[PDB]
Amino acid sequence: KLPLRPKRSPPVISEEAAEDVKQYLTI
Amino acid sequence: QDLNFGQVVADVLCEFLEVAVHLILYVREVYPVGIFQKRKKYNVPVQMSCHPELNQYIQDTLHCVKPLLEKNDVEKVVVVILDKEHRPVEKFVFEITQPPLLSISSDSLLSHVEQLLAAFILKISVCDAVLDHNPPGCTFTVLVHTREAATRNMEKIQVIKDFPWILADEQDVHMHDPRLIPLKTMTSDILKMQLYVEERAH
Repeated sequence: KLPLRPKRSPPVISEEAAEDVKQYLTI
Repeated sequence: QDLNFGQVVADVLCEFLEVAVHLILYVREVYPVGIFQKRKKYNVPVQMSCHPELNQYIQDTLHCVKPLLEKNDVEKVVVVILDKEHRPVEKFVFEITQPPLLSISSDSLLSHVEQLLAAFILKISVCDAVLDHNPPGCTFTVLVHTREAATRNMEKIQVIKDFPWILADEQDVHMHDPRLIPLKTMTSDILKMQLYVEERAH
C-alpha cells in the first residue's frame, strides 16, 4: 500500500552555493 | 558464475533513473540552474547537477533501490515535487515491469534499450511546455512502491550506512484529482516501463 522513502531530506542549495558550483565544478 | 539479466536491468534502470532525476530537477527548477552542466546521455542532451552533496543523495537513494530492482520487487519509482507545506505538487511516476520470462535477441541488447530510454529523456526535457510553473521553494523526495509479494523490504532497502528508509505517510503521497500527463512508454526484451506525471491542479 504505502511506499518507502528516504528518512533524510535532500540538501538545500542557496543561490550562492550554486555560483560556487558553477565556478569550480563545471567544465 | 553466470550472467543475471535481472541485475543487468537493475543496472540500466539505476543509471537511467539518476539521469532522469537530475533532468527533472532541472526542468522543474527545483534548484538554482547554476549547478547544472549540459552533457550527453543516450546520445541526447541532458542536464547533470555538479553539486556534490545533491549527487551523493541521489546516488545513495538509487544504490538502495538497485537490489529491489534486481529481484523485480519494485512496482514504481516516483520522484515527488513537494511545496513549502510538504504537500505533493507534481509526481513523476516510473512504472516498472520485468516480464517473468524474457526472450532476448542476440543483436546488441543495451544499444536497443538505450535508444528507447533516450525517448523518455527527450519527453522530460519538454514536459515544462504543458505543466504549470511550480510555486517557489519546492523540494523533492523519492518514493518506492514495492510489489505485494515482496518480503522484508524494509531490511532489503537499507543498503547504505546512515541513509535509512521509512514508510511514507498519507500526506507524502496523496493528491486530490490530479491531472495526468503521459510522457512515454516502452517495451523491450528485458523490461517494460511507463513514465507519466501527476500534476496538482492547484
